[PDB]
Amino acid sequence: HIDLSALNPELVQAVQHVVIGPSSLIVHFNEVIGRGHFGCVYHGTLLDNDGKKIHCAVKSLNRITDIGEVSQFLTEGIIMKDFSHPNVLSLLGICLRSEGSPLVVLPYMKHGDLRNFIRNETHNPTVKDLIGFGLQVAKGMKYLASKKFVHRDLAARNCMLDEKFTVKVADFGLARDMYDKEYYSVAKLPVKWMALESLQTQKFTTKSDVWSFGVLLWELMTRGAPPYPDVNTFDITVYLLQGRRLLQPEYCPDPLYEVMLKCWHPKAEMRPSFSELVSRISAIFSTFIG
Ligand SMILES: CS(=O)(=O)Cc1cccc(Nc2nccc(Oc3ccc(NC(=O)C4(C(=O)Nc5ccc(F)cc5)CC4)cc3F)n2)c1
Repeated sequence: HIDLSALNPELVQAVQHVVIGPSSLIVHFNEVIGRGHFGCVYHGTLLDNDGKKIHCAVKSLNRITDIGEVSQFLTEGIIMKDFSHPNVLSLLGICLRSEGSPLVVLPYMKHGDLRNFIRNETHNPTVKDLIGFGLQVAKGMKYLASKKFVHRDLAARNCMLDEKFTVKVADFGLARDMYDKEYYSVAKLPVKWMALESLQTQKFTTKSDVWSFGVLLWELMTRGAPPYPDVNTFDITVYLLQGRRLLQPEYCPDPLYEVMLKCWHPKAEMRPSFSELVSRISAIFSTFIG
């Protein structure tokens, strides 16, 4: 029971271009992927016009009483419609119902988020595999940067992994508190992934995404260790300003660590572009047999 008339008409227009009729979507309410303060995600089945069943994730708000929340929720989904790249999560559509929250419907990602995948001891990715995941993230980010899209929360916890081990850059947005909320510090900011200038100004750019990408590479090379295990409540800005960076992981190749240090250049202007990152990491990846 949202009132579409109260929303920005341009937003409603965009939503209608990706509408899923409620009868085409079955939400498995008993099968919850996650729950947070603002939202929740369920398994779902989407029927296409030919009757083919598609396994999907279905994201919902917990409340629909605040127009800002409803508008932001729909806007987050609509933003994704503008993305078409193998390493960027795509939108299946948005289901508007006569009762309750609109539903944002995403393709199902078998292996969940990249951080949970690499931390899972039942999986055994090689150093080459892990570098490959990093390369895929860089390609997704190269695409997004070309669209002048600034991510603001790039981290392994926000990237998804499908059944073919394709990494999809994503962002849980309003449902980000479902998992790993403790990495957010009071604005809720992912301080251990943020560039020095962003810690100081709370402004983000593609060059600050590059810093976060460096941290993501470190996550990959440590199979999902928390960054800066030396610091919990100690101010990360002060820590960095003492002249410190994350240490080189034991199995991180020297040139990949050099890439990380470049991503953390004190001058944003001097950090490599995602184009440069894709080129450099492709070369490093290519040196591994397995
Ligand atoms: C992640 S986990 O390991 O902790 C839990 C788990 C375990 C096993 C399987 C899964 N499968 C799964 N498949 C598809 C989606 C999904 O959850 C979502 C993953 C991402 C989102 N994304 C979004 O809501 C948005 C988004 O991703 N935007 C966005 C922003 C920038 C981009 F570059 C791309 C997309 C619109 C805000 C929404 C979701 F419901 N979850 C999930």
